[PDB]
Amino acid sequence: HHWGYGKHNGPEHWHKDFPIAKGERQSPVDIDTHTAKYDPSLKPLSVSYDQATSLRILNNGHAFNVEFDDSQDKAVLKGGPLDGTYRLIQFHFHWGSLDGQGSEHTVDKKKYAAELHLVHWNTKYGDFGKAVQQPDGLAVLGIFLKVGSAKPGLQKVVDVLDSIKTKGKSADFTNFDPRGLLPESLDYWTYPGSLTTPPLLECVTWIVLKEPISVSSEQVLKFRKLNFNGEGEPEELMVDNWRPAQPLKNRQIKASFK
Ligand SMILES: C[C@H](CCC(=O)O)[C@H]1CC[C@H]2[C@@H]3[C@H](O)C[C@@H]4C[C@H](O)CC[C@]4(C)[C@H]3C[C@H](O)[C@]12C
Ligand SMILES: [Zn+2]
Repeated sequence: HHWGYGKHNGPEHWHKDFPIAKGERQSPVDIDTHTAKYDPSLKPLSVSYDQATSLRILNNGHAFNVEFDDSQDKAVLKGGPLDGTYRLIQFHFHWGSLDGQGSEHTVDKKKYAAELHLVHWNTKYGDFGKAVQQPDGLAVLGIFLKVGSAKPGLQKVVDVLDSIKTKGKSADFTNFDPRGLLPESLDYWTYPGSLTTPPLLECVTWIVLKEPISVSSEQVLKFRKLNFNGEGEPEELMVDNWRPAQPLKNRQIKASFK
């Protein structure tokens, strides 16, 4: 509960408060592209974000979260491996102190500079709190970031970060369109897993896009100016807020594409 990403409270320590950390379907994992099985029965993903209603952006001490109004079916994910309708509740990123690390999932052991998680919950469970207690409660759409050209749809996020530098700060963040964070292709890998921070609950259908988005060095540098700490405290830069790959155990990663 004082968990974090430091030497003394980072991922190797989490199991002491959250024993599920050593569970059978933990995330992230390495995606071995040459052992993932193409599944021609997997449907295309349906990302319906046209009516998304963003509300606020919050530094929670672990990442920054863009929150959405999820009291109606406004922005939803369907199709792919999913049965039913999953409502977008928030997105956040994980990133590194250096461009060669920061992603949680890896691809043939390659780490990307960051990873975007769009978090959705299965509406058949009524609310998010109930959903997280179900093995099929959440669908997280994971998108890799590499450093290159700027991502124009990211800039509105980058520019508000100065206003939420420290833990517990929030800012109004309305009318943000998450479609601007998607790559061209929706080809994906999918497997059953978990939340990647405590409480580490095993309630996630992971959908990880094959195609990374590119962001500029200036954009990711701005992520790295955030703070894990609260206002006025000694500065601890919010960097390397990622959990490393966990054992795949008895799971197969499926690919939507050959
Ligand atoms: C811990 C997990 C993020 C794991 C990850 O880094 O991918 C996140 C994703 C969605 C989060 C939840 C949702 O955003 C809704 C709630 C937001 C509140 O600010 C905290 C509780 C709240 C219930 C969150 C708890 C926790 O931070 C959740 C469950
Ligand atoms: Zn995450």
